[PDB]
Parts: sequence; structure tokens; C-alpha cells
Amino acid sequence: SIPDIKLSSGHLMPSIGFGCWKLANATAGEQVYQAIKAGYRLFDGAEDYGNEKEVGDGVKRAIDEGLVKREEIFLTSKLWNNYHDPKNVETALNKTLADLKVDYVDLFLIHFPIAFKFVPIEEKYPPGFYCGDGNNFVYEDVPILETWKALEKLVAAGKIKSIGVSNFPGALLLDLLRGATIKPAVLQVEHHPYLQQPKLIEFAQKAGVTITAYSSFGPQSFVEMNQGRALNTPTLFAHDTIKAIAAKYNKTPAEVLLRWAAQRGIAVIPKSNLPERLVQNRSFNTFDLTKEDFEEIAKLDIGLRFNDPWDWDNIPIFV
Amino acid sequence: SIPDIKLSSGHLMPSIGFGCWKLANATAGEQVYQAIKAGYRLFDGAEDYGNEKEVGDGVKRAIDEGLVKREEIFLTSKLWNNYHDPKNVETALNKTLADLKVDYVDLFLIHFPIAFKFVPIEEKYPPGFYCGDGNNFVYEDVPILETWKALEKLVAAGKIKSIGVSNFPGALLLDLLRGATIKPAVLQVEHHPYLQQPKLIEFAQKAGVTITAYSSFGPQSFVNQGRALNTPTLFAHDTIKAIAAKYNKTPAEVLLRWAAQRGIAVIPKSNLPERLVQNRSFNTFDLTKEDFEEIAKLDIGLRFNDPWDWDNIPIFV
Ligand SMILES: NC(=O)c1ccc[n+]([C@@H]2O[C@H](COP(=O)([O-])OP(=O)(O)OC[C@H]3O[C@@H](n4cnc5c(N)ncnc54)[C@H](OP(=O)(O)O)[C@@H]3O)[C@@H](O)[C@H]2O)c1
Ligand SMILES: NC(=O)c1ccc[n+]([C@@H]2O[C@H](COP(=O)([O-])OP(=O)(O)OC[C@H]3O[C@@H](n4cnc5c(N)ncnc54)[C@H](OP(=O)(O)O)[C@@H]3O)[C@@H](O)[C@H]2O)c1
Repeated sequence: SIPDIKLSSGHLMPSIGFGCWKLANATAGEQVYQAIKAGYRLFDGAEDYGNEKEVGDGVKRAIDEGLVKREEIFLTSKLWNNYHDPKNVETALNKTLADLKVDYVDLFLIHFPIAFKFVPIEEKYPPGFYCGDGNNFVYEDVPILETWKALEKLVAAGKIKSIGVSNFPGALLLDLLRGATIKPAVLQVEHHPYLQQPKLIEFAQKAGVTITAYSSFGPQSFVEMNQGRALNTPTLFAHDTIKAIAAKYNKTPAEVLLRWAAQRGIAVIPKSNLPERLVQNRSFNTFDLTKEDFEEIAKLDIGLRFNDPWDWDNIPIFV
Repeated sequence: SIPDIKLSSGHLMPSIGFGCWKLANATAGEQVYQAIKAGYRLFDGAEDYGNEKEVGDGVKRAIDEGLVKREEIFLTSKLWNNYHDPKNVETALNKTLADLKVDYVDLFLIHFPIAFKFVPIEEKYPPGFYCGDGNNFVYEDVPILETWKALEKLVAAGKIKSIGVSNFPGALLLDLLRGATIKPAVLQVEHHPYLQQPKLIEFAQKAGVTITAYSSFGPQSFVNQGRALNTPTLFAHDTIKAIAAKYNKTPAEVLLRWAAQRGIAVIPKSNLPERLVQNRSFNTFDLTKEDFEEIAKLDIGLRFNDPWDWDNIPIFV
């Protein structure tokens, strides 16, 4: 049912996966397991999510029960900001591998083109915004390419199958493509009708980089974090454009939001604590948005970004 | 008169300069010379402008006539897109030096974070968008930092006083800063009330990078581009007029002052002598917080110089 996408690395990646951000440690293992039973095969995690051990527990349970074999699960993780210095990259990957209880991750991404000062794992993990000095942000002078070469070596050592990046704007991705020996296979970015960045999508896809969309439901994911920008934003779920299209096909607004990306070759990783939403978030490929529908949804693009490092410490990633 | 700005390199840079883009070759020498007599000391040029030889004649004439000495003139040039590969960087710079008839340039900027396939100087100069294969754009795998290191080397060789970048978005500048031994001293970007990019300015200034604004008059500079032609003029914008008529200054003087008062260098260019004068003496009034607030409302992120138009190059996306 779930179409696979061919990555530039020579490996297949499910076009629909299960998001793990803000999956409570207490119920994550069980929800990952239920997701596998519901047919999900790709799991989008990260060291920063702090629940990789639980994600691993869920996968290991499914494997121990004979529902799936390791090779049938696509595990994505992300290298956090404090670990860009080459000498720390493998250490961070090792922690991820140990927590996930596996020998390799299918996809490992540079979480952000941001290098926080290294913080020893036994000092605090996941470190979040901690940089070794109270609440102050401290950075390291590690160019992206240095981190990328450390990742390329880990691919050669068999610990990572495919490598890619997240939160990279066009000029940065373009430059990485110039110095990379193993081209980044995936660009994972915030993508929803309020932030469509059509030119980025076009450039990346023309360059052979697969797009994975995150926060496909826009502000939704951020309101529980009490983010003001998101709370002030009208939901996509109650938006007249999305609702009119959903009604026309007799689909849910969530299905239209996910299909709007899937139909354009963009991979999705919807997240949900609700069992009822598992099947739904993975079975939306039952109708086709017309040229007209796309023109209508295109009108909602306003460049509204919910995940912006500028908010953390005026980091100029998207400026 | 014209305030100087101390660059992160230690060297000083006039805050008001004379732009050389489109200065016709037949009269560029004379215009640069007249500009020097008019008080200008910084000349913003580029290999791509194709008139460095003539800009050089102008400066050489002012020096031979004893109006100025080489070290009182600040020359800026820019490394064009076909010369990013380190093995070609010095070739391009040597051509700029031979053309300007100088032993070094004061500021050498990476013109665009774009690497076109190398085309020999002898094959075509300036190459412009020609990449050695008909009208097709062809690129080279040369990371920004490799080009930068070649420039740092040319600084140690004494051929360049300060180095910097142009048309670099925030993320790219941030990354270059992590790898630079000599920090880029300047960030030259399009900057006007319709494209204010305040967060980029704030980040750059805070990192110690000096901003040089170009196209200070917005749409007035690309007018045969449709985008610019179909954009309401800033010279007739109600907010600009209001502030200009409120200080008895021209709209042009308000547009330049808005940048200058914020520590941003400007490089206006006028074929007309009167304006030539106007453009170097607009620091005769201050904008109030309220003025800035009203001007800041014009920001719509409208960009006239976008590589996306050339070949869907993702520099600003
Ligand atoms: N690399 C990065 O920077 C980055 C940043 C953010 C996210 N990501 C990744 O991408 C994933 C997805 O993004 P996200 O978690 O931010 O947000 P999302 O998937 O857009 O989140 C959807 C929000 O909508 C609700 N929801 C889920 N299915 C729904 C449905 N069918 N109908 C109505 N509401 C529904 C969920 O609530 P319930 O849980 O109560 O169902 C959740 O609060 C993450 O889990 C993570 O793996 C990566
Ligand atoms: N790095 C880059 O990518 C880049 C890109 C573009 C430009 N630049 C540099 O920055 C400079 C700025 O570009 P530009 O020359 O097109 O922009 P500009 O100097 O802002 O152009 C102003 C236009 O307005 C007119 N003008 C000048 N002064 C005036 C005044 N006081 N009152 C009314 N009209 C006035 C001029 O025509 P008249 O001559 O008839 O008065 C000129 O056509 C260039 O020369 C170049 O050195 C760099």
C-alpha cells in the first residue's frame, strides 16, 4: 500500500512514515509497536527527541514477535547540534545505535546546520539547547562539510545506509552538493500550505534529493508546546480552502493535507498519539488533487515558519 | 566629511562610494576621474562590469595629476562566478590588477555564491553567463570555503587588503564564518525599503561584518526588467516623500540616509554631476525612530537581483 521512494543512495524509503517527536517516553514503545502493526515501516526519530530507546523497544518487540525483520524497518535518526565536530559524530551515532538496539540506521540527518559546543553525553543527554554554560548558547567553528565527511566515513563503515540533511535552505544545500562525495539523499524541511517554499522543493527534486516534509499539519504540532506564533495561527484543519477540498472528495482535511505533499513526490511522517489516527494517516492515497485544487492551496503560502532557530538565539539559518 | 568605517581587517573603508556597474567603457575613465574631483575615494567595481581597465585609467589620471595618491583611493573588485576554482582565482585577480593598473585591490569580494564552469580569459572576458558551452549554464563543484582559502592566500601575498562576500544569505555566511581564518569583512547585498532583510543585517553587523548596500533606490536600477518596471517607485512612495518633505531633502537623500545612519555603506552611481554631488552629502539630517518605523513598513521582501531568474539557482530560497 505505501509507495517506496528510490533514494540517490540506492536504497528504498517508505513515502509514509511515523513521526516520533513529542512521543512521550512512557507510551512511545507501545505506540511504535502499534504503528508497526498498523503497517508503518519507517520511523522518524532523533537524538533530540529523547525517546530513541523506547522507539527501539517498540521495534525490537515487533521483531521478536516475528511481525517484521530488521531489514523491513527503515530507521531515521538525526545528529544533534552539539555533535558536529568530526571527533564527536561517531560517538553520537553510537549512542543512537545503542538506544535503538541496532547495528545501523537507515537514514542519519544533520538535524540543523548549527554547531553547538560539545557537551559530554554523561553530562546531559539529550542536551537540547544546553551548551555547557548555564542557559547561554555557545557554538563551535565546524563547517558543515567537516561534519558531512565524518558522516560519509560512517556510511563506509556500514553504520549508516543513507545520509542527508534537515533544515537546510537552498544556498546551503547547493554548497554541500559541491563538496559532498556521497550526495545528501534527503532534505527534510518544514512543509505545509503556510510554508510551501516551492522553489526549494523544485531545486532539490531536480537535483535528485528526496524531500521529506515535517509538520505537515502546520501549527498543530506546536500549540501543545505553547508556542505563541502557532496559537495565533488559524488551523489548516478549519481553513475553508482545505475543508472545501476535503468535502468535494469526501476525505478529511488531514488526508488532503497529507495528499497535497504525497502527490508531489514528497515523503511524509505524520505524528500521532492516537491509535485511531494511525491507519488514517497512512491510507490517504485514495484521490487525486486536480490542477485547480493545487492552485487553491497554493494561495495559502505566506512563508509562515513555526520551527525557526532565529527564535532560539537569532541564529540566521532562514534569513 | 564622508565618514569611514573600520573593517574587521583593520583597514578603513569610506561609507559612501561610487558604483561602477554600467559605467560605459568610453567614458568610465573620465567619470571616475570627475568623481574623484568631486570627493569620492571608494570605487565599487567588478570583473563582470567589464570596465576595470577604464576605471583604472581614471584613477591613474587622478594620481598622475597629483589629485590623490594610491593609498587614498579604496578600490573594490569582485571575483566573477567562473573563477571560483582555486587554480583560477589568482588568474582572475591578476587580470583585475593588470586592468586597474595597481599592485593590490582594497576589497575583493566573492561576487555570488555560484560557481560557473571556468572559461579562459582569452576565450571570453568578462564571461558573464557564458559557461563554455553555448548558452547552457554549467557549474563546478567548488565549495565556497575552497574559494575563500584561495583568497586568504592572496591576502597573504599582498595582492588584497581585505576580503568579503556579496549576495550571501545568512546560513551561508554563518557556515563560512565557521571556516574562515580571515573573517569576511564585508557583506554586499541588495538593500532598500522593499527588501530590508533586517535579521540578516542584524546578524551580520553583530558578527562584526560590515554591510555595503547596493540598489539603494530599489526598482530604479533595473528599469529593462519587467519586475522593476512594474514596481511603484520609491521616489514617489508616500512614506518616502513625507519624510523627504519633512526635512526638505530629496527622496534619494532619504533612501541613502536610511542606510547610512544604520552603519551601512552605500555606493550610489549617477551619470549626472548634480546628483553626483547630492549622493556624497546626504548626512545632513537624522531619521527619528518613528521615521524608521514608518520606513520599516515598506519591507515586502521584493528582490530585483535574483539568480533564480538566470537558471533557477537556489541562492535565496
Ligand atoms: N527535523 C526537524 O527539524 C523536525 C521538526 C519537527 C518535526 N519533525 C519530524 O516530523 C514529524 C511530524 O511533524 P510534527 O510532529 O511536528 O507534526 P505533525 O505530524 O504535523 O503533527 C500533527 C499534530 O496533529 C495531530 N494529528 C495527527 N494526525 C491527525 C489527524 N489525522 N487529524 C487531526 N490531527 C492529527 C497530532 O495530535 P495527536 O498526537 O493527539 O494525534 C499532532 O499534534 C515529527 O514527529 C518528527 O518526526 C522533524
Ligand atoms: N554585488 C552585486 O551584486 C551588485 C549588484 C548591483 C549593483 N552593485 C553595485 O552597487 C551600485 C548600485 O547599482 P546601481 O548603480 O544600479 O544603483 P543606483 O546607483 O542606486 O542607481 C540609481 C539610478 O538612479 C539615478 N540616480 C542616481 N542618483 C540619483 C539621485 N540623487 N536622485 C535621483 N536619481 C538618481 C541614476 O540615474 P542617473 O545616472 O541618470 O542620475 C541611476 O540610474 C553599482 O554601480 C555597483 O557598483 C553590486
